[PDB]
Amino acid sequence: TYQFTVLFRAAGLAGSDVITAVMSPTTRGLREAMKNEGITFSQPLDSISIKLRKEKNEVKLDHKPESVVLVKGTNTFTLLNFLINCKSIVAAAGLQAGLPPTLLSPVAFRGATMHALKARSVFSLEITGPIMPHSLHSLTMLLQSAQRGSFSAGLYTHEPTAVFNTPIHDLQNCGLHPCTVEQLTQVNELGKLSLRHLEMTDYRYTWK
Amino acid sequence: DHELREAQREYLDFLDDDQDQGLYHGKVRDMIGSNEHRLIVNLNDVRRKNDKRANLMLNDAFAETIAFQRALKDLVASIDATYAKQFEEFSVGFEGSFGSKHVSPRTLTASLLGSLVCVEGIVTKCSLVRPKVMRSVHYCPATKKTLERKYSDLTSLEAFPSSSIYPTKDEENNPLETEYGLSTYKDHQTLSIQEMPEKAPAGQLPRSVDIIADDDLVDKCKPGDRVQIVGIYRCLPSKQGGFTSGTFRTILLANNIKLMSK
Amino acid sequence: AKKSQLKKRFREFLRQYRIGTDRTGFTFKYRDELKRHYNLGEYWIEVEMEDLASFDEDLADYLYKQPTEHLQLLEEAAQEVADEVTRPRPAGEETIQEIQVMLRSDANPANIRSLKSEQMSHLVKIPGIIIAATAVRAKATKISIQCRSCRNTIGNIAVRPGLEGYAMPRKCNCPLDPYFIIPDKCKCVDFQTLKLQESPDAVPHGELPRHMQLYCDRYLCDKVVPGNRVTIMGIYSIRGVGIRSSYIRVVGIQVD
Amino acid sequence: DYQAEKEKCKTFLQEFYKKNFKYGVQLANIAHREQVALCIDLDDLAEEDPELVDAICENTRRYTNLFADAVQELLPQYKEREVVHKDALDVYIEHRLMMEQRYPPELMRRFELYFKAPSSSKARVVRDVKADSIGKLVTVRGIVTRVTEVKPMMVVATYTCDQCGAETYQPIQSPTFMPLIMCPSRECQTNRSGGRLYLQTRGSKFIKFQELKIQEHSDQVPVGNIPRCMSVYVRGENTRLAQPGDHVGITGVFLPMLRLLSETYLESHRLVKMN
Ligand SMILES: [Zn+2]
Ligand SMILES: [Zn+2]
Repeated sequence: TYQFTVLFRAAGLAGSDVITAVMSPTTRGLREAMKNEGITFSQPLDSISIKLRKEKNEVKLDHKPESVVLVKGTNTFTLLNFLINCKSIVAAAGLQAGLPPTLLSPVAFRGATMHALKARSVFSLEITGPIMPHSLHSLTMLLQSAQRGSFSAGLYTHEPTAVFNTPIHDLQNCGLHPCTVEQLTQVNELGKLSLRHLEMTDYRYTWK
Repeated sequence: DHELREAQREYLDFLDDDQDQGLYHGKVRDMIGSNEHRLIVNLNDVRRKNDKRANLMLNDAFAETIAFQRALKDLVASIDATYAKQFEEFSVGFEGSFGSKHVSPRTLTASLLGSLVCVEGIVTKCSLVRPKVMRSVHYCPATKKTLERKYSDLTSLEAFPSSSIYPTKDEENNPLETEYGLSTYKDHQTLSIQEMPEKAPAGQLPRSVDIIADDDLVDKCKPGDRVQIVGIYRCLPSKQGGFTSGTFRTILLANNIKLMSK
Repeated sequence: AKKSQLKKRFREFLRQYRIGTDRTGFTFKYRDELKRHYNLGEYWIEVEMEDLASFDEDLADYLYKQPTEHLQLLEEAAQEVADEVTRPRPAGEETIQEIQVMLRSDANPANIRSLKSEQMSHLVKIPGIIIAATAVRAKATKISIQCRSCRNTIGNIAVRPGLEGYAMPRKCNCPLDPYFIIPDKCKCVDFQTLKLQESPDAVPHGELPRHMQLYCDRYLCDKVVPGNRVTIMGIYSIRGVGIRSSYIRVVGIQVD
Repeated sequence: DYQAEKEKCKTFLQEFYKKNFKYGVQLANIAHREQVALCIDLDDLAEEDPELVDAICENTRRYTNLFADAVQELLPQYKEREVVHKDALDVYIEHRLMMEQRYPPELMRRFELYFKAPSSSKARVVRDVKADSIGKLVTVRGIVTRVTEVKPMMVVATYTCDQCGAETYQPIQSPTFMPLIMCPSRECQTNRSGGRLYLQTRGSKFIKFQELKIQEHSDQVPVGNIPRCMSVYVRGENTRLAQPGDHVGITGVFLPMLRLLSETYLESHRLVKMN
């Protein structure tokens, strides 16, 4: 969306056992709206004036990557319906006024449009566009054989999606390489941090 | 107007702070509960969420004020239709930090005309609170018809000199009777602010500025008070016979009166 | 018309005047000053009168005797030159501001008691001492009118400078005199009135000093406070049977 | 529908429980020229129908006339013992009728109708009478500081023209008026020359008038603020009922003065000398 980003994962990915969903920049009003709809989420990271003071501790990390919200189980279905019927997904004033949120996926779906990443070699090779983890893993797998296990990579990251690495704990037909499935079915080690430099020497990985 | 429509949309989006931290959604509910028709909008929030509107309001107060008032009316009608039906038009007052518009009666030049300013001074005189006419409802006994009419003057926004006040005859010269209980009236008061005596250059007389208060802004301060008025700065054209001297006087419409000493 | 020729001559004076000798170097004096003042935010210049005489004696002689129209043409020429010198202005400042021209000269000053009635509508230079001042009011320059009945609009009307008004039209082009001034569609400038008193030595024996009303506009406001000795350069003009009040439109002040 | 309102007022007037017909007896007295001031109390209306009470409280200008007309209609059916008076107006009317054989309701009217504030209504200070109570019914209290002498005020004018015999009428519903100059009678219009009619003071209608200023109690006034005043117009039997220096509580109508910004005055309806 133009304010927040969500990531739905299947059952088994990232060490989980049920379908999950992660919303990084959540606000107090949006969370309260979620509570009044049956969603059971869990953030892992004047008397009315006194109530505002209590909310001040709650409203400190809003609009910041520390307000990540994790939804699990069958609540993802109600989350989907709520997001479809929400009134703040589409901006009503500004440059992105009326534009619906963008959907990204590694496999085809109803209404999808096949796209391609731009590759250009200068030795160096440059690839631009929305890079998803399976694309990066496949690229590394190819370059390992092509470059005889010797290359270095510089990764530029989209900051508002770095908190998705927060730990949360039969995929043969998902349409992914078995090595990629094995890699993605691990436990998230990084926290609020993303890879910035990857180096491979003599078929050994030393990430920075 | 397309620009006015865009301003109205953006202001209505700003006011409906529901799925965000519920500040100005709670404020509107509080205003409705307390039976008021003026909302004090801090423009620090507007600048934080939409800087272009904040600057445009600081430099062109008239159209932006009209758009903001209409957006507030729409939001109130959304919250409660009957309350919106009670009041013809809602008012908006501003506060916060203005920047280079924080002036005094001495530094209030003629280049600030039409700009939302915030004047600091000490009151010197206040007039009496006399009523003013906005809408009059007439009735014709012969035809059993109820007539209505709207008035305006030059000392209000959307200024227009309106004549033929209190009509007495219909189209066919039928007698007309005015129903005073059905007409709408509002208060009116005139004040004067003076530059602080401690910050006035020696020898020269202190400067002054005349302000206009209306509705709930009347009887908010007395002579001898340190105040801080916020409102639009405008000229009053003067016409004598068929001639205009060209030396118009300046007035300061007010939308928020705040004391300092308290 | 001759007005266009006069304006072109004033523009040429502004663009081509130079000071210095070829032994050291030449520097354009008024174009550089115009650029510097416009960039600084001060929209005014101080044009001497001997320089204009040296460039074109006829042009100087038409300013000492018919100051109104020639000063207006000089101000328009200054605005055009200032617009062309800083042509690529930053975003938001495309519109060109109006320039005010102030005059100065080294002539011997006159006296208040020497102002005859022949020297009406002529540039004069009178010393004195300021004894009074008024609050800075507002004076309109551009006005727009609108009919009360048919709401026809006649905008961009110009009002002459000084204590002079504008007779409003009678026919609507809707009763007689249906036009009212739109409040927000008016451009105004600063406005002040002073009182100049004859110097303490020029006063004859056994007689009280005489006075004279002054008029100040735009950047000339709030420059002199009561009790200052000044030398005033201005236009003698008029504001019993046939008696008319006379004031002095000030176009230059030299505080002593 | 104002006709329905008038019928409801008549229905209330004829039948009043107490079933002592206070209104009926008083109207009979008025028809007998035994009473002039009739004070309708709003609590009885609240006993019957509070909607009419609210409606009359919102606009006490039309319903006063409605009550007056209802009383005027009910008057003829109570004149039992004819009349025992010697009114100059009645003598003038009688002689004019005798010449006629050979009329506005206000002209043929001598009863003044006033309302009483319901017990629910509460007294208000002078400062508390804002612009939102214009045309409503209010109850102010304060100290009278000045009273003027009673003077006659023209209500309806009665002109006569020499050319014709039809007397002209000119109601006066404004503080100022211009006297008629040319006679508009159809007899003069037929002559193509309007007669120079003159007003006959004998046949005109005059009412007692009094003006007084009411101030604010010093204790109620805030220490910093100065006391404020108010002008009250008193007409009819309510005249000569107050003197300067008396604490009073006045129930009346808040109205503007016309002659967009206007002054205000109070049309008194019931004056009580509280303490
Ligand atoms: Zn017209
Ligand atoms: Zn006649």
